Amino acid sequence: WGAQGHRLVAEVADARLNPTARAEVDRLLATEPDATLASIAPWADQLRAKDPGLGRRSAGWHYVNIAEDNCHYEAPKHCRNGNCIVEALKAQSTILGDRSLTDGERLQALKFVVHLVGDIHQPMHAGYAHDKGGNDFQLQFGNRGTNLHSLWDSGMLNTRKLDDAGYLPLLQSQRAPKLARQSNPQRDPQTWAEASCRISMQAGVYPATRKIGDEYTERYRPLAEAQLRLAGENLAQLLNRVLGA
Ligand SMILES: [Zn+2]
Ligand SMILES: [Zn+2]
Ligand SMILES: [Zn+2]
Repeated sequence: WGAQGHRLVAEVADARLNPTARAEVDRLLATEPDATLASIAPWADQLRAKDPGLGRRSAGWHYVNIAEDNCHYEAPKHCRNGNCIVEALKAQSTILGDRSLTDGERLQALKFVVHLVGDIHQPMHAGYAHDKGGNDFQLQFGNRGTNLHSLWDSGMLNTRKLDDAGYLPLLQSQRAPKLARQSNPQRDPQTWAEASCRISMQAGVYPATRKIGDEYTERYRPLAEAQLRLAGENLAQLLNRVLGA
């Protein structure tokens, strides 16, 4: 997602934390002046942008391209050296839960968990390796040149013309998604990546033309918005497992 998608995932999650995970999240956030679950949600993208070390080391952690293998994940093939979102989210979930670590270490792991639960629910972050998750599929959206990756990260969300305070209750108005009956932080990432991959491969998500507009938005923006709600609810369920147990 773009920044707004990441914030909205965190805002949906923040309201669903159990009292224990509430207190532990607040304790870790207070070690960074003015940090909220929403405000840190885009951080992993700004790091990858600007940081010559962790930014370069974590750039592959935002995605996993499994569409050519029909959305069947294999860690050795699709996540060499743990360099994809499935293994990165598993490892950062373990680090975040490790109460023997410093507040600094666990807050950084929280920033990755908040961001990556967002990104693992963005269909184009689990798509084709060969076109870089739709980045190479250039297309005209209304009168504006963009690409299929950007369309799903922010282009369709931007058409609502809502700030976070307007967009949040819209997402909360949806019927509740069915989650796993129990969080398994080591197994659920593969499930989520595969599900996001299957959406990238659904009929029409890759359009038959390179000029699209209102028809595409009206069909697929509701799916993007369902994915933000699902991501937010899965993030709360994970944080309640890792920090609220
Ligand atoms: Zn993102
Ligand atoms: Zn993206
Ligand atoms: Zn990202």
